Amino acid sequence: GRYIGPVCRLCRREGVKLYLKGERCYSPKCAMERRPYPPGQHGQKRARRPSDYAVRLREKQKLRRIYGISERQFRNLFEEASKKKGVTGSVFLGLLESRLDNVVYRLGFAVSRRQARQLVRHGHITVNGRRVDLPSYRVRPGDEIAVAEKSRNLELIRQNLEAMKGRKVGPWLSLDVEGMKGKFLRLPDREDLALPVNEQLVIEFYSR
Amino acid sequence: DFEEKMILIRRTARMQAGGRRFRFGALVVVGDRQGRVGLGFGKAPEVPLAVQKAGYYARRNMVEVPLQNGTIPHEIEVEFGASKIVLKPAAPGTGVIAGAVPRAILELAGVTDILTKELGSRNPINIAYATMEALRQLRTKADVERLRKGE
Amino acid sequence: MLTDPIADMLTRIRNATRVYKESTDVPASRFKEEILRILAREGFIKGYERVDVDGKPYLRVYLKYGPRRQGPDPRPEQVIHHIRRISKPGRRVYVGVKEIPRVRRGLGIAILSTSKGVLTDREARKLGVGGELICEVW
Amino acid sequence: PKKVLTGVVVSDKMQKTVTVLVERQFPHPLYGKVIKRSKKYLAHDPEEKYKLGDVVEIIESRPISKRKRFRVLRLVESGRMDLVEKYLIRRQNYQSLSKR
Amino acid sequence: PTINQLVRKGREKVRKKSKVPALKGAPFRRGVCTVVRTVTPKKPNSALRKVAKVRLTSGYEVTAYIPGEGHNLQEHSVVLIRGGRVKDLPGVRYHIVRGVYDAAGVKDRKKSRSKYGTKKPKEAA
RNA sequence: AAACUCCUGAACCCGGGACGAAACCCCCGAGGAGGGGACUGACGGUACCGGGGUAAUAGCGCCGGCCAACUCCGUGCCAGCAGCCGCGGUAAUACGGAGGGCGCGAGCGUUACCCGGAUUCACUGGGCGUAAAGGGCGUGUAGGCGGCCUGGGGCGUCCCAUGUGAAA
RNA sequence: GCAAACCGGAUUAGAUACCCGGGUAGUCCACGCCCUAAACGAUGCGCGCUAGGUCUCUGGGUCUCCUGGGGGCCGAAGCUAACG
RNA sequence: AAGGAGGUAAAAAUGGUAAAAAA
Repeated sequence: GRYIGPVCRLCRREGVKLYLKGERCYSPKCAMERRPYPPGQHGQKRARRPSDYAVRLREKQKLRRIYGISERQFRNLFEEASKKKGVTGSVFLGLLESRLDNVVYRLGFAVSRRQARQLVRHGHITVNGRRVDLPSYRVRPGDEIAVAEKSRNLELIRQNLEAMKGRKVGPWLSLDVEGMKGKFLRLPDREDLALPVNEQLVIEFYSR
Repeated sequence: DFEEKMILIRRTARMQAGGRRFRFGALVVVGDRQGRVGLGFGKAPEVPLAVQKAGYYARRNMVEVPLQNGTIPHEIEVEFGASKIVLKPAAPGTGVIAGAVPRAILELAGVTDILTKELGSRNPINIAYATMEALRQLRTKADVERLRKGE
Repeated sequence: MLTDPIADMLTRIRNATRVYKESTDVPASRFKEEILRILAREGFIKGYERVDVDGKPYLRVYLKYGPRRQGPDPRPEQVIHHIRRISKPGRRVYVGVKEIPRVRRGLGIAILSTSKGVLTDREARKLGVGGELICEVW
Repeated sequence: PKKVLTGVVVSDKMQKTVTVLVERQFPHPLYGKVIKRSKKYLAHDPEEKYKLGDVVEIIESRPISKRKRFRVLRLVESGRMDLVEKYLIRRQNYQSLSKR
Repeated sequence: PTINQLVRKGREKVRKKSKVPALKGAPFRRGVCTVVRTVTPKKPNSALRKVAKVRLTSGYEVTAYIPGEGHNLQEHSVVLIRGGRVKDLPGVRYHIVRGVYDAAGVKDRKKSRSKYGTKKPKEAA
């Protein structure tokens, strides 16, 4: 269940931080800035030689950590990547982000991934019409994902609206500050929206 | 500017009335990310000697590869004694899917997507050599012309 | 005696490539004339001819030798990489529409004799048939 | 599609009944190479128009009798012997294998 | 094997001779038991290690160990014949369980609860 | 991380609330084709929709190499571990315990059982000088398998067209 | 003549053995029966193909040598994990 | 002879020392 707890303890575990807890985990510390490097007793002993496979494994962890999910469903949908054709890992990253929770995230609706899951699961976020629960709900090229009727009347909703402006959308996430909506479009990739994890490594490790 | 991946060291030794004097070898693969590669097996008393030296035997003994579209042209079977490296180029979405020796040598090369197996003796030394000749023996349409044009 | 002269041709040919020797002698037969015809025409050997040695019409096959490579000794790259007897006198390996080889994941060359003739790989493909898959070469 | 077989008539041994030595080719659904094997069916010859060796064509018939299926129709070639001959030799050599 | 020999002969299948005649897919078999003994692993060790001669519901004895360190079993327990040797006790296979119809682990096992008994180190205080 | 600060709202009440069913039947036209008329809910006041609203179960295995995860006590070939190599003979990163970390997450491990790895019955894919392995040599039955020209046959073989290979 | 077993002698801690002295089966010939082996090149046979140098058994050719069959050696390319 | 080598020669009165274990 999304680990739950010392979250940006992984902000340091992977090595380099991530937009995780939101405002703070991006403020003068994702718990980083102050002292970024893996926790634990051995916190800073003298970094050993990560076996090649383990660099790979740590990448897998890395990616699924930023994406905010257990690696079970993650496994299944990586298989779905193998099946649904395309240069596997690319259209994988795509059909990973196409998931509704972080669609809601980068659409600038939720400040952080966890917060996103809450909002979406409570049907605060509607999708092209009906208030879809399920944080795991892939959309399609054209669908307009909005919020709830009681959301224009909600608070940190307007926080998100006002404090976000001056920030451009993931070139397919066509929002609305005018009505609190958001169209879905084309499939993004490694470069449409980038992140600090080498995909090839991830896939090679995974399917072994 | 290449990249200096190692891939095992050897803690050799010989005996004598005088104890047992060890030694070290340094299997080392140096490849330029995308273009060429080179293998070097160090061989000195104390380890790092043999490691740096190995980097240099590798850097002297190079060889490049028809690294086109991220892969290799045709596919080959190479054998070294009882060690056989099995190589087939791969359409994208594959990876350097291979052992340790191979992914070492070929990521140092620049091989992005590669279907590869390895039959017979899996002895890392001979295996590494075998990979090096997999590179050494790669032909293309152009190469084909050289021979198959006619002189 | 010989249980299969065709193979013996392909093999003597090997020997020629491995010794570098202008041309080699071979038993003259019609089928192998078709074969070495394909060999010549499909970018490979240097030629075939209806020659003769002591009362026996034979064939002189000149082998193509590439540019003098260097390093330590030339060993000018060999036009004939390697050949194999696909459909051996044990395995009557029959090939057709979906049964066609590839060789060298792209190029390569295999030749299969059928009712519609001694077609090259892509040739057998281009006419859309099949038959015994005789020999492969790179 | 009444299946018909072309085979070497073996042994006139019975009246109105002949044995027929059929033999079929086959591949090898594992090893490629071709093979061959003999099968003895029941030729129905109500007037001994067939005899030693003469290849005839036999027919998938009404159940003529007890395993006695497979009538005849078109006789083919006579003066065969040689074939039936070799088969016979093999038979005697079957009686050349004893653990008693 | 030159193809034709292959056509006639062919080549022989695998066959497995079983490493556990607890048998009939028995990963828990009846362990009623008898005796206790001591043994001593090929060479460089020492201890006792039980007997579990079991009888299962099938038959025979065997040498089933225990999860080591402090027993409980006197002569019954219905130790569920488990499985897996070790370079000692010329057998060891078909292990005792620590749960079963006796044994029930070691009180104070703040770790291998999954096996060595213990419900849960419930501190309470 | 905590306590706290705010936000939400697992659970759970009040309300409303199903689709799952139009025929046979009745009449108009003949009981024919066509039109209207009428009975039919187990599931369950559940799914579901509206309002309201409480911070509310986290565990199992690993942490000597294989293999991502180390320091500290006790124990001192005793107690033990163990899939293989081995780990304990009074400084154990292996045993128990404890801090911390790896992994997994309403799951975690164990044994069992099959296929893989295993190209370790090798048809793609193997071997027999000395590693397992050439018959003590002959002989020759059957079988296997065959040089070079010509044409006929078209049996294997390739192709062409359909029947079929139900559904799943 | 020899030579297991067998005996005596020497030997040694002991000597049922190696060494000495004697000695029977056997080792020999006819017929039969056994049918094993390091029965070893530790390499099944038959065929075609791939540098030569060199010693020699042999058959042909007036012959410093060409040529077909052999038993040795060295080494092309190759092949083996290595010796080879 | 300078060598490697293929066949035929010479050459030892005696004995038991265990072993858990270190780099």
